[PDB]
Amino acid sequence: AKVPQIEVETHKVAAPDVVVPTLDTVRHEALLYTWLAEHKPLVLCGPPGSGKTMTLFSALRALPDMEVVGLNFSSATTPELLLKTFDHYCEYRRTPNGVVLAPVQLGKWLVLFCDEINLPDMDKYGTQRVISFIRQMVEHGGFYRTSDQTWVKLERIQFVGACNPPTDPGRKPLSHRFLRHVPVVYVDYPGPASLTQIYGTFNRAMLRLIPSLRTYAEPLTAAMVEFYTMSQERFTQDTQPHYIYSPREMTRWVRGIFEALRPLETLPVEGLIRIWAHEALRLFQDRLVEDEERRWTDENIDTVALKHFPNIDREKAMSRPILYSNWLSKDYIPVDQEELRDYVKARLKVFYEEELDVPLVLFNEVLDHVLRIDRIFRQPQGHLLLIGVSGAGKTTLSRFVAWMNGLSVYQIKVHRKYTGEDFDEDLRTVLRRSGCKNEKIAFIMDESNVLDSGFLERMNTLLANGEVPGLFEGDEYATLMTQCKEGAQKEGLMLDSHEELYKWFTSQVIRNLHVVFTMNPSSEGLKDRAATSPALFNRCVLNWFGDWSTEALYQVGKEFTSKMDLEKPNYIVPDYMPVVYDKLPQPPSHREAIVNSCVFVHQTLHQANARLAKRGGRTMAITPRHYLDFINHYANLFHEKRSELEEQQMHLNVGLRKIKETVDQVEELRRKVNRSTALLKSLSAERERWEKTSETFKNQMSTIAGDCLLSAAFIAYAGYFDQQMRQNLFTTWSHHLQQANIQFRTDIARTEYLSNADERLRWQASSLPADDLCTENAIMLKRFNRYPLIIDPSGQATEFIMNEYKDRKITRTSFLDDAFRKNLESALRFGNPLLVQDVESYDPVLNPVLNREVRRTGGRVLITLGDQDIDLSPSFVIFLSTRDPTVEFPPDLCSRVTFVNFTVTRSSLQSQCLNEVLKAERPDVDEKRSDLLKLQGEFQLRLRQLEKSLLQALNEVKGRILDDDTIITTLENLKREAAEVTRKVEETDIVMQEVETVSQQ
Amino acid sequence: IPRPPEKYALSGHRSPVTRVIFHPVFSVMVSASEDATIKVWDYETGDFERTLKGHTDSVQDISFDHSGKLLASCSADMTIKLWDFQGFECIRTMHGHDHNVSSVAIMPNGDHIVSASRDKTIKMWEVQTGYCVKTFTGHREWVRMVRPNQDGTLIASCSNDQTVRVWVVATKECKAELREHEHVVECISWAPESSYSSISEATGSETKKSGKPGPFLLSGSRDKTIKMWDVSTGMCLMTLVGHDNWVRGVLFHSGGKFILSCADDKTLRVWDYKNKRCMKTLNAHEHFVTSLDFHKTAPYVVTGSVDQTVKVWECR
Amino acid sequence: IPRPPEKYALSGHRSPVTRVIFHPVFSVMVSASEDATIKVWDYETGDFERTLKGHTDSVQDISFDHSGKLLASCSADMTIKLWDFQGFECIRTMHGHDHNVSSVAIMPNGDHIVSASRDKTIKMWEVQTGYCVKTFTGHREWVRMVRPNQDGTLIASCSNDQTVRVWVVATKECKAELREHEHVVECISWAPESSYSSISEATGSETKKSGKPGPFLLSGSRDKTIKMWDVSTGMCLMTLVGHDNWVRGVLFHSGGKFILSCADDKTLRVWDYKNKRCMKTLNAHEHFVTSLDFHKTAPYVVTGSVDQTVKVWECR
Ligand SMILES: Nc1ncnc2c1ncn2[C@@H]1O[C@H](COP(=O)(O)OP(=O)(O)O)[C@@H](O)[C@H]1O
Ligand SMILES: Nc1ncnc2c1ncn2[C@@H]1O[C@H](COP(=O)(O)OP(=O)(O)O)[C@@H](O)[C@H]1O
Repeated sequence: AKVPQIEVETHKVAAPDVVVPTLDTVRHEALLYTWLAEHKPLVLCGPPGSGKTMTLFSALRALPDMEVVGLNFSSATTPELLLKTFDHYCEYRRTPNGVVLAPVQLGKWLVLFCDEINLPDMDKYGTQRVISFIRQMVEHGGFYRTSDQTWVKLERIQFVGACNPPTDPGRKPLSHRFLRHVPVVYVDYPGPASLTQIYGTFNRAMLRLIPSLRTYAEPLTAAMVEFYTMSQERFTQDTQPHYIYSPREMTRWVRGIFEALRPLETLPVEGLIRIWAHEALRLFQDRLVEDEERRWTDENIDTVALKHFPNIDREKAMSRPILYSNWLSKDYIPVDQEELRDYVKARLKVFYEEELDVPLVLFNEVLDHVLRIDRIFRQPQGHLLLIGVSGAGKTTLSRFVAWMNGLSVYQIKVHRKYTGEDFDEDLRTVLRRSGCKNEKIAFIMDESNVLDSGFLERMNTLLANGEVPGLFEGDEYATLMTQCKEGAQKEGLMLDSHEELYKWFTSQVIRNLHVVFTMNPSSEGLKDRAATSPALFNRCVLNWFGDWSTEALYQVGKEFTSKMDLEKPNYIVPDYMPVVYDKLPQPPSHREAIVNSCVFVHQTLHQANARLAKRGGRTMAITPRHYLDFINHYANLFHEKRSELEEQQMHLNVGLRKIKETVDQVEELRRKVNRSTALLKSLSAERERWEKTSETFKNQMSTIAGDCLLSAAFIAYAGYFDQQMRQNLFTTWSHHLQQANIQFRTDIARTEYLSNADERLRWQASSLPADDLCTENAIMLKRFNRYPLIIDPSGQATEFIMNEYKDRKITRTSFLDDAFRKNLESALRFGNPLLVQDVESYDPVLNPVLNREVRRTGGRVLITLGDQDIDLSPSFVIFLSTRDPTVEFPPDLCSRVTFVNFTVTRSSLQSQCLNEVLKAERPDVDEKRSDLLKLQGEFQLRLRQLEKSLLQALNEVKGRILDDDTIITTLENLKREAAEVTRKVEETDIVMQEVETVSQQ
Repeated sequence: IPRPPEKYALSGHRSPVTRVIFHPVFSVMVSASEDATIKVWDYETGDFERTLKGHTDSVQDISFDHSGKLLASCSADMTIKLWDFQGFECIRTMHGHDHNVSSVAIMPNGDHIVSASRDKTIKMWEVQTGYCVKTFTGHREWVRMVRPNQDGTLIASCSNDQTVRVWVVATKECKAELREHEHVVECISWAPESSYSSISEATGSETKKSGKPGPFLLSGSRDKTIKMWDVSTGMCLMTLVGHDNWVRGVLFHSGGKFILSCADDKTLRVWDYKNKRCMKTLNAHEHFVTSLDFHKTAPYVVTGSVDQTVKVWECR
Repeated sequence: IPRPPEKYALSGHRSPVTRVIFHPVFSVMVSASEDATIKVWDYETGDFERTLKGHTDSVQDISFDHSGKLLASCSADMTIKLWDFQGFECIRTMHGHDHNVSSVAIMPNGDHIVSASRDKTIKMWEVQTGYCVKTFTGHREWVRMVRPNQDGTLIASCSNDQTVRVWVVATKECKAELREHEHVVECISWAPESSYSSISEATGSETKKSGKPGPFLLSGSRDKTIKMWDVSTGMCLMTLVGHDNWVRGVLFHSGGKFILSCADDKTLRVWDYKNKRCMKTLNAHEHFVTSLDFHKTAPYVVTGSVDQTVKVWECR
């Protein structure tokens, strides 16, 4: 009856200050007006997004002497929040014939809008402190201030709360002794017809921009409502806490469609359907966690679009990569995937020179995410919440898009001492930069950068209100007031009053401050984080990055191994191939099988982690940074092994050619001779194996792909596991590679292939146990991309590293030591190795240097530690270590460093026991054992030296045997190696057997 | 006004081109690239003439003096070299900037150089010796470009702080702080005196007591818009929109009738400001267009690019 | 035309230099030698750039493409290596093609390559995959040099059988078998169109119905004679004599007005073929000269030699 069918203006559609008069709205608004005019505190209980806040403001704007103050309740709030709110706005604490509290603005009441009032946690014995405070200051009409223990009576103050049903998880019922003074009104979700009419008016207002889609106003609305209803009856909150779909989603839907239609002049129905589907994907396809729900959403979006528009060109409207951007063009328009990829590649090349010289691969997912984040940064108050595994690129993508949008990215520098006061000062800094001296800011927070719940509540109020009350107190208030006055004069606004300048500052902060919260997808942490801060789930759009899909892993693998010579024309495709990549071509080439096996290995790590978790102890999380390290190791190892084999073959071939020339010489002299024939026979004794090696060169080159793959996978992934799990992982990888007919030289130990005996001698002499696991761990310490972390119960690896880098003046330092910074700085400016212990108390200032956040300055790489920026020396290497095998590290450090586990093996323990018992029981035999082992190592070193020097000299000579030096060198070399073989064979026959027999008992 | 038929496509650089300029007298054109090579071509015949090595890292900007005998270049190695163009030799080198120098220009008086760098300051050097004499400070971020006015009594510098500051050379005082762009300002350019009166006609700006309309200035940014400011009043006379990407270079037509500009949209755009008559578009390069220049007398235009190819267009 | 004073004599190779070529666009001089390394030089300032040691045995011939982004090299290791000049690394190493591969070439289409070896055949490979599809046979002995025509429809091969064959790429037939040299033919070269008309009055060749003078070819041999051949007719147009030893390389000046030759006589000779006016001879090297090249635009020539020194000369 009293619900006019108003027609909204073609602009300001779905604006914050507009509502289509419906039956429920006019009834509830009248009831709220009745209760508020009586100054009776009240409460609105309904599901989030029902329309409680808008109805309250509609009722309030009718009252002209009634001004509202917002308040957001978390689950960690105390009456101190209300006390600060009253101190900030109700300055008058006057006490004429009794203490009374009143606002400055005389003749005006005050409504303290407390939202989510039932979140505040109830302590033991079931009591809510702020609820009890409200019951006291309502029923008794006042409170007791703690300053003087005097009764303060409220004047021109009233309370309205907004809450949710008790059955809603995270919610707790209020006490009946409190519900007496506050009437409750239940606001439900607008019904199907109600939504149809409410948003139908919005759609008809919006489509008036294009006077050719007017006839499409009534179908479009219905379609949206249809789809919306499905999302309510399919993605319930019973599955994950963030699956709440409210009319707010339909509001931001209409707003997005309208904004995508504002600058554009003419557009067919196909474009409208495409924009509608893109918006529905940006509102219903992002918060989803798993791919099944995503496929369901895509199927039903296309289905409802086809149902509500029977005469449509499906392909033109519904293409698969539904992308939109305002980078390629000046107007928000669709963009093809390939042009966007090329453009973002070029822009990222520029970005590298700007910041973060760390390279990035651009696969399909990256493009989608950067488009979403750009959308959110373009909004006035755009708060984003990225949930994905650490290292997936959330922070770097956010910084990239923020740089694209001109935002000055500002992140807090969390440390061990970091406390509430430090974070308050950081908030003061960012707010002072944003409000006064206006400049856009991409304030990036991480789920680990929050230490105290005070940080969470401060971020909650900053996000929701747009301004934290009481942060600038005393002198800070006056200084901010002065700065805001200067900024207003610069902008042109003439403001003098305190509240006018404060409101201007709050508006500026809302407009020019975007918060990006990056969090890890931890189960049962989503609900807890929602309870402790509802703003993240109300005032922040949620983007579920998740973990890189097999498709994404395949793309990055191919992109980085686009330089490797993986082509094998004779690669026989097996009868059965284990398909891991969803879109793997069924007749794949060699490269498309190598990358498939790479993604299979990365998927194998997840199964191994699950198996360890089910029966065993702690498991370290697998991140995309591990895959990046695996691919970098694979590429580097391929280049190194290929170069070594090619150089070896070159030297062998040139030496054999010189030997053939020598044969020509001796034969043409025979057709001074005895020495020639003697050297011919002695050299042919080696020529036989030289020809064997030259023949097998092709075989070795054939199997260089699988071997490098297995070695890289071992030295990049199985750095944390024990011997049994390492062997099982390697066996599974080998079985899969054999299934894919990938060539790899079997019967060759990984430790021998990765490391030659030359450096193994130095390691063993450098106090390293002579066993497989310790050799592999040393290999991992040698070839590393992210700086290592040593997890050793015993301290052996510590002195191993100390001796290995002793020649470089390696310095010993610990996190706990106060001079840790200075020493660190010294290393950063001097390029001397640094070993850091006590990693449990990790200092996050190391986060940039671990990620190599260097900046090229025309030849000098520059790194920022904390807030001070220092040049970096290329000789700088840093190591991390601890003595606690069972200890938990902060999540931010989990993906930033390689892990090497120095466990003990049954074989190593047996060897140590045997060596000690032979040292004690039979000291003479132990002395023999030690002197023969060292002597054998010296013989092997000499064997490698003389053998290599022979080839080097043979290559160097460009003449013939007539040279006087060559003959004497070759004769002395052959004599020396024969004599060395004599000692080797005799010591391995007559003295090693006796030692073994003695040790056998 | 240049038209779609390019006259020559000169390609020799192994790295993206950054700046291209015309020698004020001789019929010779110069292009600086990111391979530290100042390659010198001939635009009349489309022929390579001779390269100029000497810098260690990418050259960001180059400029000639009033007589053209000297060529000052600034590189990413924090070095500003000076070149005896008659002899093709580096007669002097200047250091002092904390990070890379991304701009350079010679005073029209011919007795000083100005440079802008990522160290958030602008330095001024003397030609006779090479010693820094003045240091303009006040920018809060990377300063991208500095370009003095015609008589040399003022300079203008744009920076990543999304502001354009007009400085007084005589006393280092910040005469104006024009800040209305929504992104990083990439390029600026002064208004030649011949266009002064025409400016007053296009924007309707009113004249002051002295009769001088007040020096005008252009600012291109990554906000895809080209704003035009009046220095004497510090207000945005007009804005020009239409680019599909970040504006990289912007300049006035010698006749004071068109505004030429190049952006990363791979297009050279000729815009009209008096009557908004022409909005000509040229698919200049297959990749980003980094800089452009218009010959003062001869009817030619040159544009650099990231595709490592310089192009010469004829004006008809 | 190249004159007495060598501009630079770059000496970095450890083995006799085999072949030297120019990069199509960048100012880069590439050399291949017997030490299984491919060296990169800057012929503008005589500077060293990079050495590529990927090959196993001595490198015989190298070749760029039209765009200068890929470089195909051949060596006595029975492999053909595809070097991505952009990344200076191997993107493909095609195997097979038995025995010492003598020459490799990229056809102007830029998608396929040809290779000639000791195995009495010439194989064509795809750049995309590297799989052998066509394998020309018919030569009775070692095939030394192979170079396609400028449109990619024909190839030419010289061999130690003292016969030079012109093959059609499309259908594998021997279009011509010109067998007239007195000794083994070492080098062959096609003619640019800019000199075809010149050939018309040089040898008195008559035109056919189509009006084209006909495709032309050249062959230098150990017989100290250089033959110029008409592919259309298979006749010996003209023979040029005067070299004191085996001719190793022969090519046309970019102007289509002189013929350049490098031979085992340790001298490079510039002859005139239209009027026989010029017979200039310069003492190129103290030892054998293995290959010669002329820059398409720059007035620079480069000569490789057994003495492991690469000499660059200017043209005036
Ligand atoms: N009848 C309606 N008219 C206009 N907007 C409505 C209507 N019903 C719901 N909405 C929208 O629903 C959302 C409700 O937000 P809000 O009132 O803050 O939520 P809550 O119910 O949690 O307090 C807003 O986006 C609002 O525009
Ligand atoms: N798509 C990617 N391609 C290449 N490197 C990437 C990619 N995503 C992230 N990285 C690397 O990960 C590191 C950045 O991690 P960061 O984004 O801070 O982690 P988080 O995902 O926890 O926010 C850098 O080493 C960066 O190069």
